[PDB]
Amino acid sequence: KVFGRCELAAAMKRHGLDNYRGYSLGNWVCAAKFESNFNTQATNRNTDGSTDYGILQINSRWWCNDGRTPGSRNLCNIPCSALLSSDITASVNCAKKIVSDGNGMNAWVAWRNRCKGTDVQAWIRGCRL
Repeated sequence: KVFGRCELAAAMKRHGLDNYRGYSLGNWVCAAKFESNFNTQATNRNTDGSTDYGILQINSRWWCNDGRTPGSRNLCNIPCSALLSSDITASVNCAKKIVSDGNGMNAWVAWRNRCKGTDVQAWIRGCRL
Protein backbone atom coordinates (compact mmCIF):
# COMPACT_ATOMS: atom_id res chain seq x y z
CA LYS A 1 0.00 0.00 0.00
CA VAL A 2 1.14 3.49 -0.98
CA PHE A 3 0.05 5.85 1.78
CA GLY A 4 -0.93 9.44 1.33
CA ARG A 5 1.05 11.98 3.38
CA CYS A 6 -1.80 12.87 5.81
CA GLU A 7 -2.90 9.18 5.82
CA LEU A 8 0.47 8.05 7.16
CA ALA A 9 0.71 11.00 9.58
CA ALA A 10 -2.64 10.03 11.13
CA ALA A 11 -1.61 6.35 11.35
CA MET A 12 1.78 7.24 12.90
CA LYS A 13 0.13 9.59 15.41
CA ARG A 14 -2.31 6.84 16.34
CA HIS A 15 0.48 4.31 16.95
CA GLY A 16 2.16 6.89 19.30
CA LEU A 17 5.15 7.94 17.10
CA ASP A 18 4.57 11.73 17.41
CA ASN A 19 7.13 13.01 19.92
CA TYR A 20 8.48 9.47 20.45
CA ARG A 21 12.09 9.85 21.69
CA GLY A 22 11.36 13.54 21.20
CA TYR A 23 10.97 13.22 17.40
CA SER A 24 7.93 15.11 16.12
CA LEU A 25 5.47 13.56 13.67
CA GLY A 26 6.92 15.61 10.78
CA ASN A 27 10.28 13.89 11.27
CA TRP A 28 8.82 10.36 11.02
CA VAL A 29 6.76 11.35 7.98
CA CYS A 30 9.72 13.02 6.26
CA ALA A 31 11.73 9.85 7.00
CA ALA A 32 9.07 7.57 5.50
CA LYS A 33 8.88 9.91 2.44
CA PHE A 34 12.62 9.61 1.71
CA GLU A 35 13.07 5.97 2.86
CA SER A 36 10.13 4.27 0.99
CA ASN A 37 8.22 7.09 -0.70
CA PHE A 38 5.35 6.05 1.65
CA ASN A 39 5.20 2.58 -0.02
CA THR A 40 4.82 -0.30 2.46
CA GLN A 41 6.21 -2.83 -0.08
CA ALA A 42 9.61 -1.10 -0.66
CA THR A 43 12.70 -3.35 -0.45
CA ASN A 44 16.33 -2.37 -1.07
CA ARG A 45 19.46 -4.53 -0.90
CA ASN A 46 22.59 -3.07 0.69
CA THR A 47 26.22 -3.89 -0.15
CA ASP A 48 26.84 -5.83 3.10
CA GLY A 49 24.17 -8.33 1.88
CA SER A 50 21.36 -7.11 4.14
CA THR A 51 18.05 -5.68 2.86
CA ASP A 52 15.86 -2.78 4.06
CA TYR A 53 12.11 -3.46 4.29
CA GLY A 54 8.91 -1.42 4.23
CA ILE A 55 7.65 2.07 5.01
CA LEU A 56 10.70 2.85 7.23
CA GLN A 57 13.23 0.66 5.43
CA ILE A 58 14.19 -1.54 8.41
CA ASN A 59 17.35 -3.58 8.04
CA SER A 60 17.67 -7.41 7.97
CA ARG A 61 21.08 -7.44 9.66
CA TRP A 62 19.98 -6.25 13.12
CA TRP A 63 16.21 -5.84 13.30
CA CYS A 64 14.15 -8.39 11.20
CA ASN A 65 14.87 -11.85 9.74
CA ASP A 66 14.84 -12.40 5.96
CA GLY A 67 16.58 -15.78 5.95
CA ARG A 68 19.51 -14.57 3.83
CA THR A 69 21.44 -11.95 5.84
CA PRO A 70 24.87 -12.86 7.31
CA GLY A 71 24.99 -12.01 11.00
CA SER A 72 21.24 -11.53 11.50
CA ARG A 73 20.25 -10.52 15.04
CA ASN A 74 16.48 -10.12 14.48
CA LEU A 75 16.26 -7.76 17.43
CA CYS A 76 12.63 -6.91 16.62
CA ASN A 77 11.89 -10.66 16.50
CA ILE A 78 9.93 -10.41 13.27
CA PRO A 79 10.09 -11.74 9.71
CA CYS A 80 11.10 -8.81 7.47
CA SER A 81 8.08 -9.62 5.31
CA ALA A 82 5.75 -8.56 8.19
CA LEU A 83 7.25 -5.06 7.77
CA LEU A 84 5.80 -4.98 4.18
CA SER A 85 2.16 -5.20 5.32
CA SER A 86 -0.40 -2.48 4.70
CA ASP A 87 -0.84 -2.53 8.49
CA ILE A 88 2.11 -0.44 9.81
CA THR A 89 1.91 -1.85 13.33
CA ALA A 90 4.98 -4.08 13.17
CA SER A 91 6.99 -1.42 11.38
CA VAL A 92 6.07 1.13 14.09
CA ASN A 93 6.95 -1.16 17.04
CA CYS A 94 10.29 -2.03 15.48
CA ALA A 95 11.04 1.63 14.72
CA LYS A 96 10.51 2.32 18.43
CA LYS A 97 13.29 -0.14 19.41
CA ILE A 98 15.64 1.21 16.68
CA VAL A 99 15.22 4.83 17.62
CA SER A 100 15.71 3.92 21.31
CA ASP A 101 18.87 1.93 20.60
CA GLY A 102 21.26 4.92 21.17
CA ASN A 103 21.85 7.11 18.08
CA GLY A 104 18.20 8.22 17.61
CA MET A 105 16.79 8.73 14.09
CA ASN A 106 20.36 8.85 12.71
CA ALA A 107 19.90 5.11 12.04
CA TRP A 108 17.80 6.35 9.05
CA VAL A 109 20.32 7.67 6.51
CA ALA A 110 17.63 9.29 4.32
CA TRP A 111 16.32 11.02 7.47
CA ARG A 112 19.82 12.11 8.49
CA ASN A 113 20.65 13.33 4.98
CA ARG A 114 17.31 14.84 3.91
CA CYS A 115 15.15 15.59 7.01
CA LYS A 116 17.49 16.25 9.92
CA GLY A 117 17.67 20.00 10.59
CA THR A 118 15.05 20.89 7.94
CA ASP A 119 11.56 22.32 8.29
CA VAL A 120 9.95 18.98 9.00
CA GLN A 121 6.68 20.47 10.23
CA ALA A 122 6.01 21.02 6.48
CA TRP A 123 5.49 17.25 6.26
CA ILE A 124 2.19 17.52 8.27
CA ARG A 125 0.99 20.85 6.86
CA GLY A 126 -2.70 20.77 5.91
CA CYS A 127 -3.32 17.50 7.79
CA ARG A 128 -6.33 17.21 10.12
CA LEU A 129 -4.63 15.72 13.20
